[PDB]
Amino acid sequence: PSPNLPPGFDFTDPAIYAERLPVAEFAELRSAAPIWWNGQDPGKGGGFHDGGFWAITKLNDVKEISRHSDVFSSYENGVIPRFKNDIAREDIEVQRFVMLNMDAPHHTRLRKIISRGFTPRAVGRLHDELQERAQKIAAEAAAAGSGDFVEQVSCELPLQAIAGLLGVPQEDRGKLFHWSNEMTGNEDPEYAHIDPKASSAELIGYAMKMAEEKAKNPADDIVTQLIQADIDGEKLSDDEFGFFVVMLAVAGNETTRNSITQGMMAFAEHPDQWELYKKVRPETAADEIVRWATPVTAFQRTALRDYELSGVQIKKGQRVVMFYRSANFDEEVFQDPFTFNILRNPNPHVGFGGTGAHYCIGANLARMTINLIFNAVADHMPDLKPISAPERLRSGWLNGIKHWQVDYTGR
Ligand code: HEM
Ligand SMILES: COc1ccc(-c2ccncc2)cc1
Ligand SMILES: [Cl-]
Ligand SMILES: [Cl-]
Ligand SMILES: [Cl-]
Ligand SMILES: [Cl-]
Ligand SMILES: [Cl-]
Repeated sequence: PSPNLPPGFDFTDPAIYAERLPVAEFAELRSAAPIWWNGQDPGKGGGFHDGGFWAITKLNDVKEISRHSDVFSSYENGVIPRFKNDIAREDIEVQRFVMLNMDAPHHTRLRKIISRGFTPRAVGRLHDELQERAQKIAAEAAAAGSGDFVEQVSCELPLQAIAGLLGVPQEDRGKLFHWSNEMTGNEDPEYAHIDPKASSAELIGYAMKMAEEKAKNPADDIVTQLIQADIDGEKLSDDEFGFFVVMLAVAGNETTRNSITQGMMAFAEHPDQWELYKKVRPETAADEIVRWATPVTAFQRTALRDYELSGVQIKKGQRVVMFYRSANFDEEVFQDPFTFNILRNPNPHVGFGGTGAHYCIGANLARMTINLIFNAVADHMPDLKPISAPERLRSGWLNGIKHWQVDYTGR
């Protein structure tokens, strides 16, 4: 039988996510139609005009699609499954200039080069400065007494991690943070005036100036490694560095922010886990927070050929949308998925995507950011208590929290 969903329900409808996560609806698909055609009416496809997509709700199917990038393309339609309904096709395709929306072999070459920026050593070199910054963030928020946890706790450390990785001098971090904040959320009325196109252009201009400067004066950052030729002359051109910086400014910011906000929401809802976190400070917490938060609800692929997936014939040209928010609560993979368990180990969540060519290169930087900020929160505001309900972001594919009023002193 067909799944018990309202007629015309669209799992990428931003109007849903402005209010809630459609948890019951995803669970109904997993039970009754784990691969399900999500029809979309004319003009209501969020920028795609193909009649709908296949909703992918099971973790094993998300992994299969993610591993078979030879069939399931990121380039063909990009990986973001929802824009404003009137977005020009050319503005979707301009996103093919970042690694996330490339197929092999172009993706292979870029990822090999960019690897230089995300070596364990390079990320580990940011540990002590990010730890110092996390403690300062939490101390300053606790001193304010109460306020918006998103803005006073969750927001700054992911941005400082971007700045430290790129070696952005302190006097430039204000403008870098502004550009990065202008990239996300434009379907929400609170951000109706942001201009991601103009921000991206300014960022490219800034980043190409930086590439030209750092080739003269190599510095203790990843930039020197990215633009230095190897034995075979491989390196980012200045404009490719520009597109990488756009990608980093975009990717490195609000998904980690939202994991922090939603991790602390989870702790407010599960006091025994908060008590246990404060005592043991287990770094397994970061992965359970990312599973619980699933900051990217969904990314899509496009089939380059007919492909049979778990008994369903996907046709060439059709989109498949990987609902990480569903897969991360898959009863066949997780023991008690709706239990928040900061000791869950192993934790094979797909919050950073399915394993494969496009697996999040920032995963360990994200986990570090999360572990450092929650240690600082436990140190400086162990007794925080929510004051009022979170305000969610209107987005068809990002799970965002715009605002959350909290009493840091708990009294
Ligand atoms: C909790 C935070 C984060 C989440 C939930 C997350 C989520 C994801 C997901 C789901 C993908 C899969 C892309 C796909 O398969 O289509 C991805 C890829 C990517 N992430 Fe993240 N990410 C996070 C943090 C970061 C950070 C901090 C950075 C960099 C500073 C970053 C940079 C990237 C890049 C560049 C890719 C593309 C990799 C490629 O295409 O080869 N991400 N991320
Ligand atoms: C607003 O647009 C985007 C927002 C976030 C991402 C992202 C990709 C990979 N990892 C983390 C975040 C990409 C685009
Ligand atoms: Cl769509
Ligand atoms: Cl094309
Ligand atoms: Cl848009
Ligand atoms: Cl097949
Ligand atoms: Cl488990």
